[PDB]
Amino acid sequence: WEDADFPILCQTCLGENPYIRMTKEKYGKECKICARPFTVFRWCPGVRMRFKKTEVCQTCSKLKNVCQTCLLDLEYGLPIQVRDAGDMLLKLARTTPYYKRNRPHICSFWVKGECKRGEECPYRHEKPTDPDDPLADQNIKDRYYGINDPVADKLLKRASTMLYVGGLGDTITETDLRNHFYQFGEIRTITVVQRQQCAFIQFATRQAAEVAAEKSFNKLIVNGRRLNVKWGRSQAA
Amino acid sequence: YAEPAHINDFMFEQQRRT
Amino acid sequence: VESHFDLELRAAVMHDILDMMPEGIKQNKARTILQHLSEAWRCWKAN
Amino acid sequence: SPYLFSCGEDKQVKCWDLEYNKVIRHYHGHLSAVYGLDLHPTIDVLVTCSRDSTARIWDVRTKASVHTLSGHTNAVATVRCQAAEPQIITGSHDTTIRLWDLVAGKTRVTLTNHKKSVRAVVLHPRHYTFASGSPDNIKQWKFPDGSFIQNLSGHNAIINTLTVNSDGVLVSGADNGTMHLWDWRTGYNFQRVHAAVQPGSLDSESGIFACAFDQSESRLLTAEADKTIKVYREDDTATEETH
Amino acid sequence: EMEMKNRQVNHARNIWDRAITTLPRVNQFWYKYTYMEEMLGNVAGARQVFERWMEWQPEEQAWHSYINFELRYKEVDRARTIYERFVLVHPDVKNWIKYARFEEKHAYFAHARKVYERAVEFFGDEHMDEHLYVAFAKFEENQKEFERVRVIYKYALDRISKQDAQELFKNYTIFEKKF
Amino acid sequence: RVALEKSVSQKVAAAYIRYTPSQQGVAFNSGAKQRVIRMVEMQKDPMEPPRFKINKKIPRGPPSPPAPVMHSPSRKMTVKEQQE
RNA sequence: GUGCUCGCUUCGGCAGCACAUAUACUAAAAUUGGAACGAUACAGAGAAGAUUAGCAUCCCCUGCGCAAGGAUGACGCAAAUUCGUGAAGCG
RNA sequence: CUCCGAACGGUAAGAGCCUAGCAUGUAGA
Repeated sequence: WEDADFPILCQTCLGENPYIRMTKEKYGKECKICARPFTVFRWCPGVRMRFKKTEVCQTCSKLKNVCQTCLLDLEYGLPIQVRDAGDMLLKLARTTPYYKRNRPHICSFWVKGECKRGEECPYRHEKPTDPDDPLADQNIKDRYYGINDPVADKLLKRASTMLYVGGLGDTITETDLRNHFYQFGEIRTITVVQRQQCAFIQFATRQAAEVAAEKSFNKLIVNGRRLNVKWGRSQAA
Repeated sequence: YAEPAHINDFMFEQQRRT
Repeated sequence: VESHFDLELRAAVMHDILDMMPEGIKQNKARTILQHLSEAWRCWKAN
Repeated sequence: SPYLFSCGEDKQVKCWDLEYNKVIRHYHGHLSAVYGLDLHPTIDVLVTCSRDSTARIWDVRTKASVHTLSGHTNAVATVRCQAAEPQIITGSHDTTIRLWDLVAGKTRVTLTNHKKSVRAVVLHPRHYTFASGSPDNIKQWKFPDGSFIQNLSGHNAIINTLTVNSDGVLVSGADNGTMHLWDWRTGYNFQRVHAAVQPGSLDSESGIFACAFDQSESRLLTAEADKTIKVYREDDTATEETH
Repeated sequence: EMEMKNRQVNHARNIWDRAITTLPRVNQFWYKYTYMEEMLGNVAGARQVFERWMEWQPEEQAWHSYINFELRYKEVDRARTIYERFVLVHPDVKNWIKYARFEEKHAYFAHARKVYERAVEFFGDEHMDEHLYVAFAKFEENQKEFERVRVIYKYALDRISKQDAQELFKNYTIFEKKF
Repeated sequence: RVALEKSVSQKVAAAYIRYTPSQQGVAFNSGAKQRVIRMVEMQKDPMEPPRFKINKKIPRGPPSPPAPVMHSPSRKMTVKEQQE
């Protein structure tokens, strides 16, 4: 009921290898979250990887903006709950996507105690990360819908828990920085130093500059550059 | 953006192994 | 049974009365002309 | 092939062969009655127009539905095929024409004519830019993507079948008994004669519902609604100039 | 009308363009778009919509409305350039006598001579539809007597069996005598 | 004829690749500009039952190109022909 | 791994070269949770009926079915007079 | 004298309680 040509895959789900080998299967395995026949193709993401496959069908994933086998995203890399309830996502995402997803899951013969395959276990010989946290407990359908994620609340509270600015060069100038501070409020004493390519700004009672501390934790992206920010003295040292 | 190809089998697999 | 004859004969009169009859902008209702036709069928049935 | 094909209001397309004079295929699959059927000029397939919502393309010697061309909103009255002329050409009774592609199955291009229900389509006997037939304002078309070449004469009667020969003569049969002949190069009315009724027929009951020329293109044969098949021949006259 | 009654003009124009592209044979939607363009400014989009309506093979009532809208906008060259394809589509007697409309504005002598040569070289070399000769005689009587006696008496090769009309022979004689 | 033969084969059976990841791949797994991968077909053994007996696979959308007819304009014949 | 370099050159080692080029639903599955017209028991087609036939214009089950048999869901929509409004076009 | 038949058209109608042979093999952190 649903054939295609190429999978809508991730960039990490494909693998850390520029040449992989897919294997199309016309009408296999019955899509996880809509129960429809679709075109399953698996591959090997890299050496000693997990032989990843394709779960969520073409219309299933294309409609809801999500990858066919991890349900995170093609545009960002966040879950489908964070990218719906929550912008903040751009500083919340990551480049260089960890290949801790494409690895074999835990050898249950080892967990019981007698993994007979010895060193030849094509599974993975670590200990099972304890059951108690709800990141032992997520499923597919609750993940794929926005309703009830164990991950998305735990990453959504990373989004609200947690001055020497430099990296000026030839893009940042003094008037652009003081007008980007002018929307926050008024100055008391500002300066720009060019031997270290840095700027010093203050505020009446911080606060407004406090959300600048929310704005500039490797996050204030003006003039196409990730600016460098660490703390000032505030101690007359 | 996907498209077909008619690429060298031997060198494809060789670079993969490498 | 005989029902296909009836359905065919009514629909062909429908197609013809769609195409011709009005000849411009008339089409006097619909059921009315079919009713006059049905009464005619009974009239020829009347021997 | 050495066989004939028949279809009608019995919702069955029978391929009556000539080697044994019996039903050899007895194909089925139409949801309602069938209007017409015709075979391709080179391919061994047949396109059948049904009445429910679409036409059917049936493959010979397989009895399987190849492709369903559902592009009309009413019954498909006439359907014409060709080797490379217009591939698939189906005339619909929903006051619109549609010519689909036999490979893809979807509709390719639709017509810019025929407010009256069009029920007469026929192939050309020379080159391209063939014409169609309808009850009011019959026009012409073109094989490459369609183009309104010219309109017909003042034939306001409900036409049922149009037949043209390779000599350039075109004749359209109406349901009122009057058969109006025209030309292919100009389009002038040549005879526009009316057919007489039979002895058992009524006063106004004859209607030309089918017309096809012979293989020699010299003797014409028209089928009327008065239960009589008339054979028309030529006339060796010379004082018949058109004004 | 519901979109034009509100303050939305972009969605109203987008609905009008879709109605004009879907219904090309309709004339009420084109008249409503022309009224909305006359209620709006004099931008080139109204002229483009008028050209798109005229390119869809309209009737003479739309061509006359477009000519009136061009004449009511102080257009001389644009009205004369758009009048070339109007006589080539409908060669009526009312359209041939209205093709020489430049004489009624600036008296357009070279244009009137070209229109007279085009009217004499058009269809009707044997009958002239009994309407071009009276208009040519009126245009010669309003102007000087250059070719007023020639086209009325020596141009009788395009007459129909009586060289004049029944009630227009003595009237033409009195118009040629007392002028 | 080739299209009809393919359609008849489908009715009888019924009744490498180079894709550039130009979506999010910029620095994560650096070096993927063409992503040369091979896509083969799985050899299905001819001793197997069908996957199901019924399904509800939505193939496509029913929205077609509803363009205008552009045949002619609409009018009326006569006042007396309307009553006739 | 096999063979060959009048390889270094003894018969040990080392070097060069040729040939030989990508298995695998890899886990002893880790997990994970449903239904019988069963027996028993009580009871037992209720101790009846004014419409008169009917037949067509959305699914699951039994069945080898292009045999068959099972279970199911419509009225208001109005063809055409008089008057006012907007626009095109004419004298 | 030696030509042998099979199924459907057939077991009701349910009330409260009680017990069973199976089936999928997942993305997640």
